[PDB]
Amino acid sequence: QPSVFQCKKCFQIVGDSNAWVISHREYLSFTLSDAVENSVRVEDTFKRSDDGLCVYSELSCTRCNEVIGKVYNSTPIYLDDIRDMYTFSMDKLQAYQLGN
Amino acid sequence: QPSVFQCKKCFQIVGDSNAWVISHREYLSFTLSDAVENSVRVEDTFKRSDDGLCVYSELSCTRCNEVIGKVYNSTPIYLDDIRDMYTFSMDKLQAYQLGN
Ligand SMILES: [Zn+2]
Ligand SMILES: [Zn+2]
Repeated sequence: QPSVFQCKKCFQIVGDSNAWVISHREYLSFTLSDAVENSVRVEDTFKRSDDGLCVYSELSCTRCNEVIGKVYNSTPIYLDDIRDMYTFSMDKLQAYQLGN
Repeated sequence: QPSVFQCKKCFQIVGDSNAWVISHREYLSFTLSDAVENSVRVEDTFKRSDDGLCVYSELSCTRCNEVIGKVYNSTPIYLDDIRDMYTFSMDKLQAYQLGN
């Protein structure tokens, strides 16, 4: 049964499992191939990762302007699958699993 | 593909399809056999239907106190399928269909 993902603050649906790619328990994050277009804004600034191998732009929630994850623009070879995809911080989102 | 239903005001998920019973095109409403536990509050007043064949109590969104529908407590025999069941007003809700 699929889950839907929401901003924790305002409760805007950012996207669902189904468009899921991969999770990183190390990073405390998960990555979707797709997101709700109006719910999410990728910011117009490139920031250094902490490591700092990667380059990303923040994605903010459209409703409450929380920084809820990252779009990774440049990556090493091993982090290619999260590149140009929607990476959400677990800390910032909640999941609703459907019934039945 | 399933949908998920939220209050229009606060974005609280009140329930998903799958727990759906029936829809009425005439009155802008639909009916679910289930709702999210603390999502919804059924009020302490018995009100007459518009006809008024039925008796209902209002259901309110827990977070924002919007009247988003009705729990029909008493019905004629043909409207038994919606009795003791969660009837949401379409006007007060919004749907999110899952992708893929
Ligand atoms: Zn938000
Ligand atoms: Zn609400």
